[PDB]
Amino acid sequence: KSQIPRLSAINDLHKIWPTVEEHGAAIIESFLSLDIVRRLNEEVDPFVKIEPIPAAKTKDHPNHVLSTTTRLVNVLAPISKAYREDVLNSKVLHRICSDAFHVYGDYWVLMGAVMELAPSNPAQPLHRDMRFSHPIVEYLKPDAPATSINFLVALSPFTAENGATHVILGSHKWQNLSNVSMDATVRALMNPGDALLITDSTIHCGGAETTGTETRRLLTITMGISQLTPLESNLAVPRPVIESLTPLAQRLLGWASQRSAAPRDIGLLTIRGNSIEKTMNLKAEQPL
Amino acid sequence: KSQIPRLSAINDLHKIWPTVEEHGAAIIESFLSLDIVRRLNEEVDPFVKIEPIPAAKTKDHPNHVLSTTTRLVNVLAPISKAYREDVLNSKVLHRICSDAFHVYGDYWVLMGAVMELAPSNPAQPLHRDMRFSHPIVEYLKPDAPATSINFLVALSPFTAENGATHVILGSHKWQNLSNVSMDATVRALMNPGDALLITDSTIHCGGAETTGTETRRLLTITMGISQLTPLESNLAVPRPVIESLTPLAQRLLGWASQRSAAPRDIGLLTIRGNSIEKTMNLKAEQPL
Ligand SMILES: CN1C(=O)c2ccccc2NC(=O)[C@@H]1Cc1ccccc1
Ligand SMILES: CN1C(=O)c2ccccc2NC(=O)[C@@H]1Cc1ccccc1
Ligand SMILES: O=C(O)CCC(=O)C(=O)O
Ligand SMILES: O=C(O)CCC(=O)C(=O)O
Ligand code: NI
Ligand code: NI
Repeated sequence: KSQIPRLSAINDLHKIWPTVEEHGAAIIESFLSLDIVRRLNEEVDPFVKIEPIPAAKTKDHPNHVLSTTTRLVNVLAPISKAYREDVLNSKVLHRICSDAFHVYGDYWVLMGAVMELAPSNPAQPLHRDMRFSHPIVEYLKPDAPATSINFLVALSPFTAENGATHVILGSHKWQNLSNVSMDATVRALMNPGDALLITDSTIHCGGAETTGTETRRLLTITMGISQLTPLESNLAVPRPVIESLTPLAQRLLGWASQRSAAPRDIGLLTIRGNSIEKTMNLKAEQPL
Repeated sequence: KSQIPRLSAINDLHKIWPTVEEHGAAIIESFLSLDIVRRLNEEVDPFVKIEPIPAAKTKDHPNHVLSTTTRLVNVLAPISKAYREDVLNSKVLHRICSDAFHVYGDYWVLMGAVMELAPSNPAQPLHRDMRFSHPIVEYLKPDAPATSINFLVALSPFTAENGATHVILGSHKWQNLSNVSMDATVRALMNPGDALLITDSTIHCGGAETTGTETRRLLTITMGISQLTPLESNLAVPRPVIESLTPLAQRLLGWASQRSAAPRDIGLLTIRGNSIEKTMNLKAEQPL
């Protein structure tokens, strides 16, 4: 059966979104450089090691869906310099997102998370994202343009044996989900820095870790229209960190007003006709 | 033709949402007491007088849709004690909203605004709300439960001659909008404190001010599911003001995490499995 289309981030930039819209998935080879992956991993390392189980009883908002052998750490801007600078300002990410969301308007990060799966982590059930946070998305018309997309960036090797992601190609256009079976999937085999890009309608799942030794890690970046509420908050991020970012990165983290694509757009998160950034006199690119 | 159903806030509380869902509109008599209206008006008075035209060239996010004889002031929590305490904690408002949005989950304020229309303000064109800020809503299925509702609270008398709101009853279920005509409307005649409640699909418009002397004022409260981004931001509201509010009011203004109605909800605006309010140790009901 047909494999997931593979595209260069360097040469095939304009082909990436059209490919995903047609097939429901694409692999962006070298989405992040090996340098950025190294720094990213180094910076988040301790935070994933201290992370408790998804549904730990200490948590206000426990995640009862993810397996107990999953560690997910979000709100990465205060943790990681590589994330807040390099990936939040990724030229490739921003071309794809503007390609994807131009019908709606501004987009932002719904969640940037590092996921690490312990050895022998079981396969996830096949699913579409967004159904445990945004019930609204299920009420969208079948042909409505995708309101969110997910970059699953490999931070270690994705192999068949260590639980590389499964996708069902074309499943983003499925209405009837009775064809849903692991029999219909193909794998996202990836080197560190490659990204699997899917939509909120692409049926997919984490793979079974079968070696019993390897630890698979990924950076999942759910980008979505600014009209939908993020899964994570950057409200508690220190102001010196926010003010070190570019204006674009600030907007992505909810530290700016937003705009819809409506011809006479009246805006989102505004303050009596003025933006957040003006009202709070928020500075940008102030180094730490 | 059939007039807008009128309901008591005291006796008919459970009938209000069912009435709106059937007819697209209802008048809630004495939604706010005359005392609350007085305090509200007194507190916002100067802020509406200093408010420039909707599309003033000083503005970052000008509103090019509203007439030049309209003054709209939003982000009312820092301006008005009556708003932040009395209306944000309105028992009637919260019963109606939980009735309306239970399929989706938590709801919050998309915009709380005082609108004041100058004498001889023209009638607005018939419209549905949300189309200049949330293009996503037009892509919802026809029978999807309303994702936002609008309380248009009279802060002065609404009469036929001074531009009382027009609605088309049943128009919230319309797909074909060729029957749209001022011929099909009825008026929301209201005393101060009464509220016209409509959905995001109800076709309506501000009326023509024909006396040339009267100034009509209203408080419009767009309540919507927490999965949709507010039109206004409370990010710049002083922390002592936020900490004076109830936990419920804090959530309504985006100063708390939110929950969807999904059985294993994973939450909105969370921080590594914990809420905003915990992470920032946000206090509540600390008087000023
Ligand atoms: C539940 N869930 C997450 O927690 C998650 C994690 C990372 C990025 C996106 C994301 N969004 C989701 O909707 C998923 C869906 C899911 C996960 C496992 C098993 C079944 C369904
Ligand atoms: C544009 N517009 C607002 O500005 C507005 C004002 C108050 C509360 C809600 C609200 N939302 C809206 O979508 C309206 C829609 C509109 C207004 C006038 C003429 C045509 C359409
Ligand atoms: O583990 C993976 O590769 C996919 C994870 C995923 O799809 C999810 O958690 O939503
Ligand atoms: O003026 C009114 O009564 C209605 C105003 C309105 O519908 C709007 O501005 O969206
Ligand atoms: Ni997933
Ligand atoms: Ni309106």
